[PDB]
Amino acid sequence: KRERMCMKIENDCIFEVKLDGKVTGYACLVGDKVMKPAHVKGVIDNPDLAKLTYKKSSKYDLECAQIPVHMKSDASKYTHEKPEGHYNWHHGAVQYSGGRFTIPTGAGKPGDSGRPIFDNKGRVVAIVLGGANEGARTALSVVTWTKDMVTRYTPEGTEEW
Amino acid sequence: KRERMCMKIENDCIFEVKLDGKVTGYACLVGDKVMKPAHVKGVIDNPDLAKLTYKKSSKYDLECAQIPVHMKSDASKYTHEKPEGHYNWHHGAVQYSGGRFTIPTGAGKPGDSGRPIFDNKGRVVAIVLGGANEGARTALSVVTWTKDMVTRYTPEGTEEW
Repeated sequence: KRERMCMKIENDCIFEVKLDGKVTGYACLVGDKVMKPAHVKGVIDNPDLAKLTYKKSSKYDLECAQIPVHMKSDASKYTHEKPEGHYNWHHGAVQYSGGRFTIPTGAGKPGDSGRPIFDNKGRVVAIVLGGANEGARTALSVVTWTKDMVTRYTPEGTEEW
Repeated sequence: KRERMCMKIENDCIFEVKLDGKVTGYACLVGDKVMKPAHVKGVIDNPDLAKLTYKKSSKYDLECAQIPVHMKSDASKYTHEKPEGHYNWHHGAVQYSGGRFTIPTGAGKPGDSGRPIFDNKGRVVAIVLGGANEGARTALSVVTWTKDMVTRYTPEGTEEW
């Protein structure tokens, strides 16, 4: 269940985007709210949440919604405490050292931005914004908080997916 | 399996300095930057790395340069930790106690400065600059940091190699 339980719990959470022959936006409902990278535009699949308005922050490019109760149980427990250990996601494990993320080059691809990541215990940690082809291990660009204050952590030269 | 994995670790990291029949300075890819003993003249072996400009220090006699965006795949973890024990270097183990890097007599020679002294666990600790023999032992002179504020230590009679 190191990743099978992850596959089961990630189901029904990530919502796809299909507007004109392209699938880019991946939105995850977590902590009574939801977010998506606003620098890339997407369309909400289900009409129930689509008609509801969303927040828009220019310098954080994330949205928000007031999700009702009939899908209230479609989120994680969102802990906030980060040792230096493997975390794993949909494509390969996660390497965390020196307060930073690194995934070897070619494991992912542009357009995969929006996939949330979460620990071995099943607790959500961050959502990837993009990365740049650095050597043999592409860095990441995610959001991390200490009980509050979501922050952007983008190394030098990162390129958005 | 005591030092071979380390020997693999610092492969492709140390560069060369040689202009006409002399090989002294050894640049180490530590902390997303390069440096070499300022007490000797340093000509960069790889033309790619020599395009950037470097900084100069008076007593710390070390340089710096923001690394390009495709050589972080060969970076150590360089975590600050100073216990007493054996850490090993390019030629044999190293004995450290009482804030003094010390080597058995005879294990040094001129033109070997710039060797990254690294811990037994695989993290680089410091860079070799110079030293001299004192009785049955030879002292060293390196740069260490307590998570910040790199410092310097120098015994009397020291000779830079």
